[PDB]
Amino acid sequence: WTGIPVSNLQRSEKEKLLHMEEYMKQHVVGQDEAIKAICDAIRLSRTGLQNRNRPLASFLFLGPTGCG
Amino acid sequence: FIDEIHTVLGAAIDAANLLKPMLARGELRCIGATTLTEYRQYVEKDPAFERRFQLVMVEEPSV
Amino acid sequence: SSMQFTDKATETLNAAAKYAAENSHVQLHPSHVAVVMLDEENSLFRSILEKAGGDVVSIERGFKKIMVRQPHSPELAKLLHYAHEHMKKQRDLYIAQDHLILALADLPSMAQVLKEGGVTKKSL
Amino acid sequence: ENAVTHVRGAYEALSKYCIDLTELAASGKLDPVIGRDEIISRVIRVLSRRTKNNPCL
Amino acid sequence: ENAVTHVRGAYEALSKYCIDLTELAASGKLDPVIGRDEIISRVIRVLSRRTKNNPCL
Amino acid sequence: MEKAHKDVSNLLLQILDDGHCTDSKGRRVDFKNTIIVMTSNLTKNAVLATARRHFANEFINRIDELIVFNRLTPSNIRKIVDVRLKEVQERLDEKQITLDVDDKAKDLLAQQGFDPVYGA
Ligand SMILES: Nc1ncnc2c1ncn2[C@@H]1O[C@H](COP(=O)(O)OP(=O)(O)O)[C@@H](O)[C@H]1O
Repeated sequence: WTGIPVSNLQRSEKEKLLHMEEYMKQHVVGQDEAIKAICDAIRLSRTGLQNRNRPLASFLFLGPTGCG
Repeated sequence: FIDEIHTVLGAAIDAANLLKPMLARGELRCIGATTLTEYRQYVEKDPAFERRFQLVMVEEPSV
Repeated sequence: SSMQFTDKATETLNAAAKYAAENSHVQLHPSHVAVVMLDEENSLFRSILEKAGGDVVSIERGFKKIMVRQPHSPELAKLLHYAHEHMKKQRDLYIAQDHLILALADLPSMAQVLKEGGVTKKSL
Repeated sequence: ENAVTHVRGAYEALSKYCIDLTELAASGKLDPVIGRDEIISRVIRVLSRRTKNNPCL
Repeated sequence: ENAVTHVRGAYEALSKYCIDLTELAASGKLDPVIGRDEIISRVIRVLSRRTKNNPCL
Repeated sequence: MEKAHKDVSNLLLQILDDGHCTDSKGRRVDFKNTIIVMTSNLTKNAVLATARRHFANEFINRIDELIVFNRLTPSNIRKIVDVRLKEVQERLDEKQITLDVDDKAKDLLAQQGFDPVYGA
């Protein structure tokens, strides 16, 4: 009905967050210190280290545009 | 091409707040055209406007 | 459809409804419009027939016979449809009195009077 | 039939509120400019920079 | 019979919406004016003109 | 997220605390599974200090990570124009069409289409 293959849904939850920082660096090359900081707030709120009353992650993209 | 830019930058009303992120990030560029007398009282008096607008002098024909 | 009227057009349709009260009528038939315009001295409908070469006496007799055979009429809704087409033909925006006159030559039950009086559709 | 009668009898806001200057030049309705060769070539160089990329006449 | 009714329902709009001032002056029911000989006669000398024939007090 | 007043700024603050907003019809949509990302434009130490003075005091500190994108490194621009042209090659592999680009055309598509303060 949608289009995403089945192989992208049968992956384990504990294995997708480990290789998440390596998949985003395939197309976006240049921000090696910004992509790593993205998984720092997602992997912390899913392991019980963050209060459940707060959402997933809160980001604020600043600086010049055109980077990605 | 913005004819007489001193009106849109703070006369109609002040519309320079919505055009600052566009001119800085390069999303929407514009070409200014005003008088040297009005260019000092609206561009040189603001540090944020001088760093983005470059002084372009127009030569006057003679004979 | 946007069928706007002018100041002069409203003075004719409103007077045609009250004109049928004296002639003993209970409906607004489109044939009563041409009768009111012919009863006014120096009107717009009379000046048009003089330039196109038409006898105003024979035309008045044609619309008078239709009124006798009569007992808002549904025929009035069809007359306003053909009159709106003449508004866009003359490169105009409003609907004056001459626009309602040109619609009389489009109806099959109203174009017979114009033929016997000497009114050509191409010349009108 | 009544729908097309009431109506008759991207680039939408740019053609109604603004005037496209390239349309008059591509149709021969714009007057040419001869003598400003030292200014047109400078405006192009300003737009291809980082600091002060907005020319002001 | 249907024609004499609409006629009934001189002048009609002048006797149902306006008060004739000359009617009260002819029957003596209007107070005279003493002292305005230079103002009342001035209005007469204005209505007999070609331009600006509408005096405003 | 900078071209607004203080009406929408105070409404988004309760989402980062309670986790749900008050709907006008009478619902409590839990925002526990909805990530909140923003985009603005207010070396990297002096950039984040500007946005802290524009918004409220009790809002810029509750942000998880203040990721500030720096300038584009010139050594990484060449690696960007190479992975984008691969998508065009994928649409021509079914028709047996080999799209080859020399080393001269790759330099023009990098120093012109990319700029630190101009945008892609
Ligand atoms: N690594 C990249 N390769 C190719 N194109 C890119 C890359 N990074 C960014 N872009 C392009 O730059 C553009 C940036 O758009 P952006 O300014 O984010 O739009 P908006 O201001 O509406 O969010 C995107 O449309 C994207 O196509």
